Amino acid sequence: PPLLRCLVLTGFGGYDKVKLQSRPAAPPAPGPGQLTLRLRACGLNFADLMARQGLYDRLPPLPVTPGMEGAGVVIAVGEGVSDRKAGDRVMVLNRSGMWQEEVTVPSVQTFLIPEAMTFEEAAALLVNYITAYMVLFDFGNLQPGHSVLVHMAAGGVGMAAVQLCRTVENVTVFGTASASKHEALKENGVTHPIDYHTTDYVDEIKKISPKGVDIVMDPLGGSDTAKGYNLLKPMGKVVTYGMANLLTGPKRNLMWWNQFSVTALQLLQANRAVCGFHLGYLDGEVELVSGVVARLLALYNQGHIKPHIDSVWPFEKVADAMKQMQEKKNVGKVLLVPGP
Amino acid sequence: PPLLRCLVLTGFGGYDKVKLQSRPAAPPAPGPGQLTLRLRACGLNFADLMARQGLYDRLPPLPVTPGMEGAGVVIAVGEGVSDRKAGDRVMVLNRSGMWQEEVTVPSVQTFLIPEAMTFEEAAALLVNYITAYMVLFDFGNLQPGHSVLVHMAAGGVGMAAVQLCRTVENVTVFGTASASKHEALKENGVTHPIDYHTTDYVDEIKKISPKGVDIVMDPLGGSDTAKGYNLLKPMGKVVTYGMANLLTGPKRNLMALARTWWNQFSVTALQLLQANRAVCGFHLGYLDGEVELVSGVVARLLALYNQGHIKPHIDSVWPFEKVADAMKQMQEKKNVGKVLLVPGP
Repeated sequence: PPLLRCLVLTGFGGYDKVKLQSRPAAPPAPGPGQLTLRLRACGLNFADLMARQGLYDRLPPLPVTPGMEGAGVVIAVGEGVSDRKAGDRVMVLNRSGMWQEEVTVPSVQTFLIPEAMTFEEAAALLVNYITAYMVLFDFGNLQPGHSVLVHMAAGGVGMAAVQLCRTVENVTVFGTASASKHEALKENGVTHPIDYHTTDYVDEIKKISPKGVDIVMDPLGGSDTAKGYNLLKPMGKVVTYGMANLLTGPKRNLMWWNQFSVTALQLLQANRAVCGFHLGYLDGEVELVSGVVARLLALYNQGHIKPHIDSVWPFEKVADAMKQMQEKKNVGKVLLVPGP
Repeated sequence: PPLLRCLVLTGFGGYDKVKLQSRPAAPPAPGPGQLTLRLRACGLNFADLMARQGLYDRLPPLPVTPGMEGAGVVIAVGEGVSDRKAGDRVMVLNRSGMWQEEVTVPSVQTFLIPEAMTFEEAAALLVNYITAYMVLFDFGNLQPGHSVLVHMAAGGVGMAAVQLCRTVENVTVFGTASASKHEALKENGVTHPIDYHTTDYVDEIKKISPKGVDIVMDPLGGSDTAKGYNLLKPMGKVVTYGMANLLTGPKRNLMALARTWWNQFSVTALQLLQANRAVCGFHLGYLDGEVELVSGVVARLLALYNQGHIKPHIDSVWPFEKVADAMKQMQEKKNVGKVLLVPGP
């Protein structure tokens, strides 16, 4: 059968909203500035779960193919495209459409993969490590001697942040994950693993550092964000980049009053900083993202970062992939493949 | 009868509340770790104008001698102090007490003045340049190719920030001040001068850079803070370090419970997350006690000075008896650079 497979989001809601639909195998004809490519692997992000629940404000109208990060092979390029050609391995960063067999994207949103890196590391590199880099360095301005709190240090962005913190001299890493992963945390580079499930991490951090930490990374959101503000040392920065507490909390069917708010004078008198980052709402900045991608690839070629994979799932098991992240059962990156 | 002169803030209100008093010149006896020194010059900041109207929460109870930075000669060394000796030219950064002829301060809060540097430039260096360095780099994370909005670019902190931006390559600096000072801006390193009194600086910036700027420095506060938030590029940071919008009407006491919520910019976590901006707050007055941080910053600043990369510009120096004429000089925003104080007539 000369058909292509695609994952489509017909409605907003639970895991069942992602359906497998067919398409008429057609000859690739990307327009000017475009690029048709077949996908080898796809990444699963928390922004994907936010979009599936309807909380991505820049999502195209339904029905639409989900997926924001992919990795595959260029099959064709349109007129005016000289930086890319057929057969090149590329990492794609988009707003939607990455969870299918074949996709046509703007060539500006693709980046060539260096050799010796598999597609699995490539699909596990873009979103997580770009977010960790831009949170730690662009906003957090990570320096030697600093102290960092990394929430969900076992997750993809968490492990990425731990590895990136190991690149800076004398960085105290506070990692939060289940006790079953604590050992692995110390393997990943975490200095003090803390289990937020049994005890309150604020006191566990205050007993080791009474004044707090320099940087706080908050993919949790809600109440924890407030906590992250009060754990800040002078010149400290709390950077929120996710809503894990919303999708991992007791209400996995959302219906939060714990939204943190601050005034300008409160920050002026506390000498603290609040930051918001989300790669989905950032595209359009050519140099801003290209420099980060280049520095990440250079760090990779020096053997200093290596995306770890937790599990790979076919399209037919996309649900089993998403729940794998929803119940926080993943150690690494959850991937999708368009395989039978 | 040799006596020492002091400036004492006796009440909250107009310029008349800061009065010049005197005391007997007792022999200097600094305690352990202390240092007694006679001040040649003292720096006037906007925090002092806030304190005179009661807006400086960390100010000691009245009556108190205000002033955060001074520059003079060490006259007595307390016990345990070995890095300092008599005759040393030092600039000192404290929370209060610097508007007088003699001070006994912790030696760890003083720094040796370079020989090629005058006392006036020394008393004009610490507060403004420390604020500019920590705003642009610690919070703003200034990088080459960035764009910075420097409000009150003719002020002390503003000129310090412009000089500090000129050390990073290809930094476009937007400065807002009245036209009468625009010339002084362009030589200092401002790329696009803007008159906030005759033009709307937001759209004036957007005409040159439609996506905004990378860093915003807000000494104005209030509604302007909100504007600084809406001029931020992706990954942009707005750093508030003053409340110049409130410091009009120098004769009233500005303490109010409504200072906490009225015209106060507020933001939520999701609002910052959906955008790609950050909101920062800084105030050196609410920051003392951490000597290692500030000492590293001061060492870097003195290196930059000796390399000819920064130059403290002086607007005017005033005797103590004209402290009022000093304060209005900064309160009416007629100064280009630093307004200083000198003890003697």
